[PDB]
Amino acid sequence: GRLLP
Amino acid sequence: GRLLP
Amino acid sequence: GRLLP
Amino acid sequence: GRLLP
Amino acid sequence: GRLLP
Amino acid sequence: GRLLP
Amino acid sequence: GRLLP
Amino acid sequence: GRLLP
Amino acid sequence: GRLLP
Amino acid sequence: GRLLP
Amino acid sequence: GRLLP
Amino acid sequence: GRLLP
Amino acid sequence: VLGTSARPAVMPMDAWREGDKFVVEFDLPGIDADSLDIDIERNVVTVRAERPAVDPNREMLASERPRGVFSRQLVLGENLDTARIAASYTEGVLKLQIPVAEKAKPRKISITR
Amino acid sequence: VLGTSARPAVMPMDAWREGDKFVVEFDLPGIDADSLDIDIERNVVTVRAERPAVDPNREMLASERPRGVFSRQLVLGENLDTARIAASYTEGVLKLQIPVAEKAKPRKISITR
Amino acid sequence: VLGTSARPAVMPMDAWREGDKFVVEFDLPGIDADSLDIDIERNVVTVRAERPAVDPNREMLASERPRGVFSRQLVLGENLDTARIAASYTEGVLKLQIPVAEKAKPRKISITR
Amino acid sequence: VLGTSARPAVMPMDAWREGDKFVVEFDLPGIDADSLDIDIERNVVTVRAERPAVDPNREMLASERPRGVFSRQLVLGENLDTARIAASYTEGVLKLQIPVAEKAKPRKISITR
Amino acid sequence: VLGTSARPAVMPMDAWREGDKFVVEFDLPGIDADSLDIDIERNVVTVRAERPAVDPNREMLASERPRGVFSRQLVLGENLDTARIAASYTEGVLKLQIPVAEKAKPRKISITR
Amino acid sequence: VLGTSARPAVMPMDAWREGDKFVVEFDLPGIDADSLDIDIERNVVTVRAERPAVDPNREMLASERPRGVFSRQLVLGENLDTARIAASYTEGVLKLQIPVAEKAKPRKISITR
Amino acid sequence: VLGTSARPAVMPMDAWREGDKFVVEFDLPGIDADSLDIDIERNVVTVRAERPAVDPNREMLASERPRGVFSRQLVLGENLDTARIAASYTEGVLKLQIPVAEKAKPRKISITR
Amino acid sequence: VLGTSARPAVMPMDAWREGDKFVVEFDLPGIDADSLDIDIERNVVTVRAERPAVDPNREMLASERPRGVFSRQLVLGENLDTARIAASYTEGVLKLQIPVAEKAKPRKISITR
Amino acid sequence: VLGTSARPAVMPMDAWREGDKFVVEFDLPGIDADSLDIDIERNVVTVRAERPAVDPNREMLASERPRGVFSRQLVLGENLDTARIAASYTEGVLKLQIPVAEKAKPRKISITR
Amino acid sequence: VLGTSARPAVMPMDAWREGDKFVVEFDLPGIDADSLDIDIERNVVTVRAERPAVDPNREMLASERPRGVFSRQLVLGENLDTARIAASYTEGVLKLQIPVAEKAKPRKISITR
Amino acid sequence: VLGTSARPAVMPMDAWREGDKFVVEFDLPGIDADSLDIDIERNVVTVRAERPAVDPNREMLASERPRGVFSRQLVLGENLDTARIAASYTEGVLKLQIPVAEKAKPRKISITR
Amino acid sequence: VLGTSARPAVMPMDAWREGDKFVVEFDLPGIDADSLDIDIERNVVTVRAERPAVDPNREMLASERPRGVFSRQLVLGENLDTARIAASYTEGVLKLQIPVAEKAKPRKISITR
Ligand SMILES: [Cl-]
Ligand SMILES: [Cl-]
Ligand SMILES: [Cl-]
Ligand SMILES: [Cl-]
Ligand SMILES: [Cl-]
Ligand SMILES: [Cl-]
Ligand SMILES: [Cl-]
Ligand SMILES: [Cl-]
Ligand SMILES: [Cl-]
Ligand SMILES: [Cl-]
Ligand SMILES: [Cl-]
Ligand SMILES: [Cl-]
Ligand SMILES: [Cl-]
Ligand SMILES: [Cl-]
Ligand SMILES: [Cl-]
Ligand SMILES: [Cl-]
Ligand SMILES: [Cl-]
Ligand SMILES: [Cl-]
Ligand SMILES: [Cl-]
Ligand SMILES: [Cl-]
Ligand SMILES: [Cl-]
Ligand SMILES: [Cl-]
Ligand SMILES: [Cl-]
Ligand SMILES: [Cl-]
Ligand SMILES: [Cl-]
Ligand SMILES: [Cl-]
Ligand SMILES: [Cl-]
Ligand SMILES: [Cl-]
Ligand SMILES: [Cl-]
Ligand SMILES: [Cl-]
Ligand SMILES: [Cl-]
Ligand SMILES: [Cl-]
Ligand SMILES: [Cl-]
Ligand SMILES: [Cl-]
Ligand SMILES: [Cl-]
Ligand SMILES: [Cl-]
Ligand SMILES: [Cl-]
Ligand SMILES: [Cl-]
Ligand SMILES: [Cl-]
Ligand SMILES: [Cl-]
Ligand SMILES: [Cl-]
Ligand SMILES: [Cl-]
Ligand code: NA
Ligand code: NA
Ligand code: NA
Ligand code: NA
Ligand code: NA
Ligand code: NA
Ligand code: NA
Ligand code: NA
Ligand code: NA
Ligand code: NA
Ligand code: NA
Ligand code: NA
Ligand code: NA
Ligand code: NA
Ligand code: NA
Ligand code: NA
Ligand code: NA
Ligand code: NA
Ligand code: NA
Ligand code: NA
Ligand code: NA
Ligand code: NA
Ligand code: NA
Ligand code: NA
Repeated sequence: GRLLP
Repeated sequence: GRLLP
Repeated sequence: GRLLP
Repeated sequence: GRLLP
Repeated sequence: GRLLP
Repeated sequence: GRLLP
Repeated sequence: GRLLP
Repeated sequence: GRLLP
Repeated sequence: GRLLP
Repeated sequence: GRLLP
Repeated sequence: GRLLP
Repeated sequence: GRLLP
Repeated sequence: VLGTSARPAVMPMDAWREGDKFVVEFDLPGIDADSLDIDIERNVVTVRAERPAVDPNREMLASERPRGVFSRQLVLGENLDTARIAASYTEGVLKLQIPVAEKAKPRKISITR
Repeated sequence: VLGTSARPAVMPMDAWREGDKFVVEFDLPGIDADSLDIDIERNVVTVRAERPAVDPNREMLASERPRGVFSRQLVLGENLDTARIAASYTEGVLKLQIPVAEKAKPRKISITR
Repeated sequence: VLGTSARPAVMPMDAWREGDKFVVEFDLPGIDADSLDIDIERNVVTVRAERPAVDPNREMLASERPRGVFSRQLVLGENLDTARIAASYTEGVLKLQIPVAEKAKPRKISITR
Repeated sequence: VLGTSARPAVMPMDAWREGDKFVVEFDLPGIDADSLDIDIERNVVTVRAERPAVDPNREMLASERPRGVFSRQLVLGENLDTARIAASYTEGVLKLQIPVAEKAKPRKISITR
Repeated sequence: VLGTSARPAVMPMDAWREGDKFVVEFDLPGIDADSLDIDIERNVVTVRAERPAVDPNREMLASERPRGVFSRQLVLGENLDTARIAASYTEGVLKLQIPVAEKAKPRKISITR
Repeated sequence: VLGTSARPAVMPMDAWREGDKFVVEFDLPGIDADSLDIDIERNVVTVRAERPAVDPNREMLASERPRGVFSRQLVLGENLDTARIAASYTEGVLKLQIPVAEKAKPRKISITR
Repeated sequence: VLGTSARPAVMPMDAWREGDKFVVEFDLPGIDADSLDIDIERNVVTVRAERPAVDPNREMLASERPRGVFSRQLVLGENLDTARIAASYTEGVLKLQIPVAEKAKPRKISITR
Repeated sequence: VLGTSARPAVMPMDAWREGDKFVVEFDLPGIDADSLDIDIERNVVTVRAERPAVDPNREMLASERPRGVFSRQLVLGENLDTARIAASYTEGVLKLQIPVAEKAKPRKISITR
Repeated sequence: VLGTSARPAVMPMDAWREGDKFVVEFDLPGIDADSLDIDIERNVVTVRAERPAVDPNREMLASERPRGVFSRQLVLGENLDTARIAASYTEGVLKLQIPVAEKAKPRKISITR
Repeated sequence: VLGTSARPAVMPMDAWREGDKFVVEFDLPGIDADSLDIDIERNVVTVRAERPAVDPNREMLASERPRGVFSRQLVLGENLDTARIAASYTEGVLKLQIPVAEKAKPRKISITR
Repeated sequence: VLGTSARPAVMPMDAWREGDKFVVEFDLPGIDADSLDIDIERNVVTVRAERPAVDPNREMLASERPRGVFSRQLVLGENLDTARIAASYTEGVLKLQIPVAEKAKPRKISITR
Repeated sequence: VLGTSARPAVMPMDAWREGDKFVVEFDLPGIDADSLDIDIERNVVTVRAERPAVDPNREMLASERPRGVFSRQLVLGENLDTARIAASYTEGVLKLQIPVAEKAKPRKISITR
């Protein structure tokens, strides 16, 4: 579940 | 329709 | 016990 | 002469 | 015309 | 009507 | 004695 | 050596 | 070369 | 009566 | 163990 | 020449 | 942002007069109806809601949405029939509708110049 | 600064008790009397004024003076005979004079030590 | 910090409901009882205290403690029997105790979904 | 607050991994479904919503709720099967569910000491 | 706010050209005409006003209105016939009217590209 | 303001879609073309410019204009044919034109209510 | 505000010389004497107090009063007979009285011009 | 940022003396020459430019560049031959060149110690 | 400062190109190697570390050092051979070394004037 | 703080009229007289001083005192006989004395009400 | 951030008492031991470190890590056996251990109520 | 700015070691020597100066220079022979010179790695 801040 | 801020 | 902030 | 701030 | 803010 | 800011 | 602030 | 700020 | 800041 | 601020 | 802040 | 900041 | 009873989270409000009704709308997304409470006491309407805190055992990657206790108090004028308040909650908006009940022969203050 | 009904411009106020009268003065320069409205509703006095926006076709070289809707609400104590309010507007100052009508046998709270 | 009537110094407050009583406590250290005044007017309690300014002829090496006029006004709900307020001052804390007098058959607002 | 395409209003977000799904929730109260648009382009999800401005002829007494264009872009990692995104809107919350599709034999970087 | 000669209070200004006149208006409510002074010295107009401080023995409940010395200096262009300034004070607004006296055959600077 | 590689000065940007082209314009006044560099790498366009520092032996009376390294990176969407970027510099404005190359049968995400 | 050992809450202080005594007073309302600790170590006086946190199960409507650990350290000059410190706590004020013990034949530094 | 006549946008300036000339340069990118106006009036140079607002019907994705009215006034010393000003606009930089015309036998103030 | 997954503490970074390698160094003092994790996913490197919170039963006299979750994500360009990343941790510095693998015949954008 | 020609350090000023003289005093401690320069040009007095930077090879333990170029310009009114300025420097104070030379039959502007 | 002797960079500190020892830890990553200096002088411990500035000829893409002179001074109480300080540097953490040597028959100040 | 004993005005300081002397310089312009007082007490030097307030009957046009009580305390290390302090006041700078008297066989703390 990767997401870029 | 009166309201106090 | 009501109070206005 | 009361007033609410 | 997509651009990343 | 000239004025200096 | 005038001066401009 | 590219990097995104 | 005078100028007023 | 000396004290350090 | 005393220390001055 | 020591001094405390 | 975690609101408490002593430092409630605040929710934004639109308020306007629509003829014979005064309408107030609050953005209160994601509230379970069991939480919403509207207390009326004379001229004052108090809106209280709660959004539960996230399970401490849950690792959030983002957790920006405000949680905890929300509360706002409205001091209404005397012409508002607070007893006849109507409240609805839809699309995450809490809407209050209060009938306006004008008194007879209202005072009109003239100003001397 | 352009005040609206929902975000009114505020005007500064002095208020003081002068014996049997409570006096409030507002700096409200350059208001046309057609604009000034003073609404009284139970204990609350609301002052509303408008200063028109500048003609959009007028090129101002300076336009610092606040314009639009001004509004301020005063919550007065029970001893103020709001029904007998007197209002005057001169030299750009809106002055309100409310008689003070003390109740009989007022409560005096004693503090235990 | 020097509080005046027109810009009073404020004192911090805890307030909570304890069953049938509403309690408010103020941190008001170092006040002479001659100064403390509690005025009740309908639903509004006003607390006023004064701490004298330091003798101008006294050279203080530190003078951080707030002085002058302290004032805070509480707007209480209708269920508070303000007439039966009890006030005490000890250890620099002003404590107010107001009995809660619930009205019969209170309104419970239901929300439509 | 009036959001535009060039300066969108932002909406708060919670995001978390729930086993084999990545979930994102947005507080987007009071949006008509005709407005909501979710664009996916490779790994990037863009959420766009609009809340219409208030009728200029309507005098609001309070107008705190944010209006205009809302937009937020999420850059998702490669393991997110963006093509299989599921989106729902209820109670003013926009919820996105993206399946997580882990690659085989993932790299594990060891650190030398 | 208490303005002094060395740190004057400032008053807001609108200024605009009206054909052959340059007009400046100041919000200066509640000034006694004995206070107002307008000094002209070559191209510079200086406006000075005073609003007396409140009687120290008067307990104000609100005292927000600015008091003391107000001052603002305007540096006018050469085409302004400062000698023919006209000044009026009404409704708390100080209005200055200066005729514009354009020189003959004015320079028009061309820019090379 | 002196921009470096590690803390570049930033330049303001307008960006918009013009039918089948995406256009970006930068205010970059007073740059020698020898300085301007535009690097494209997959979907990312990086703009780099330099304005030399003033001769340390030159006494400036005002030196407000930003100098040193300017840099800004744009992350473009997949539909932008970055390979066919066109760049021009005139009147101190760096203009980029990128053709938009929409993919066939684009995804349209539907939202459940 | 919740003070800890590592980030103590601070309490305001007045300090002054009264002839042969140096006096320090702290506003420390609502402290139980079991909490107050005064540590002296050579020339340094450290004042430590604690006000317990509110019962987590108690719903406060206001909780502004500072709680937790209070601490302040005073570095006193050599002429202060710290060994003979006297401390009292009344009306929420902690008062310290330290005798001043001037050394014989004190240095008087002259300044050359 | 949208500059108006009453609140102009400002543009950064470098100014320096180059032997017998005083030079001023302004960053004014993307200005149409029809807009640029340089007014000289005795010792004062006023620079005025306009950059048109974006078509309201155009959806910008970024619109950071300042638009509207730009203006800056320079008060030059008496030795500047303002009548012989030379102005050029290239690469988005407005450059002014004013010859320096020193008076004969200039005053040199000596300081007493 | 206590970093969480949803609001990580940030650690300062130096990054530079050293010929055929890109190097990044992080100040990450006092981390146990069991905590450090470096995740690579296409072009993005994510660094994650944890420093445990202090034992709640330990009274700290100073506790300024940041604790909890540290995280930073780097978006690397296409020429970085992320698969061949080398990582080392010494003297409290996490150092990453990524080989630079330039593509053949790179684009060089020319700018029209 | 290091003042330059383009961003001079400023020095505080007292200015007052003493009968027939206008006096200005500047705090300019630690200036060598070789540095001080006072330029008069029509009505404008410019004060320029320099305090040399500390030897870069000297390790300072504190270096709070402002260094480099100090400059301030005073625009004086027409009645000031700038040609007869007297300047003195003592005890780190630069004092300027300008005779006041009132014009005959000065204008007195009357205000209409 | 570049620390100098006169404005040192500061490093964060944890400090705590561990039975008979007082422990202080500093985050000081990436320091060469040749730089670290610990000076003890009576009760005061001074920690000084240096991290060299980056080679001016090196183009950094990010350079966030603090460089130059770091310094912090600790004023320790009389019971700390500073002469027996033990210092270690590992994992970028400088750890100081000072034995606590309590004096016999310590003063315990009682407070009068 | 008006400094008092309890809130002194501060004066900037340079301090440095010059071989066998420690030197401190203060900017203290315009002080009458009758005001300057330097108190030494063990290792602590206290500098106190006063600049009188302006005559209340004097109308200042500018009054920026700080007035009232100035005070700063220096805590010197044990190697400073405070008893042999030399003080001079010239050009508005108060200069202190303290001989450095190193103890024999000073401790050199070694750090374990
Ligand atoms: Cl909130
Ligand atoms: Cl309607
Ligand atoms: Cl939820
Ligand atoms: Cl819904
Ligand atoms: Cl306003
Ligand atoms: Cl009276
Ligand atoms: Cl008008
Ligand atoms: Cl206060
Ligand atoms: Cl209870
Ligand atoms: Cl007292
Ligand atoms: Cl008590
Ligand atoms: Cl927003
Ligand atoms: Cl789960
Ligand atoms: Cl709506
Ligand atoms: Cl003002
Ligand atoms: Cl007109
Ligand atoms: Cl008045
Ligand atoms: Cl009038
Ligand atoms: Cl910048
Ligand atoms: Cl178009
Ligand atoms: Cl240039
Ligand atoms: Cl605190
Ligand atoms: Cl006394
Ligand atoms: Cl308590
Ligand atoms: Cl601007
Ligand atoms: Cl030259
Ligand atoms: Cl354009
Ligand atoms: Cl060009
Ligand atoms: Cl952080
Ligand atoms: Cl290299
Ligand atoms: Cl640890
Ligand atoms: Cl300065
Ligand atoms: Cl006089
Ligand atoms: Cl010097
Ligand atoms: Cl001297
Ligand atoms: Cl630092
Ligand atoms: Cl332990
Ligand atoms: Cl390094
Ligand atoms: Cl190590
Ligand atoms: Cl100061
Ligand atoms: Cl030397
Ligand atoms: Cl003086
Ligand atoms: Na309305
Ligand atoms: Na209200
Ligand atoms: Na009063
Ligand atoms: Na009120
Ligand atoms: Na409660
Ligand atoms: Na209240
Ligand atoms: Na998660
Ligand atoms: Na993202
Ligand atoms: Na105009
Ligand atoms: Na002007
Ligand atoms: Na667009
Ligand atoms: Na971008
Ligand atoms: Na004293
Ligand atoms: Na102290
Ligand atoms: Na120059
Ligand atoms: Na100028
Ligand atoms: Na590099
Ligand atoms: Na990055
Ligand atoms: Na004067
Ligand atoms: Na001036
Ligand atoms: Na401890
Ligand atoms: Na310390
Ligand atoms: Na030194
Ligand atoms: Na010191």
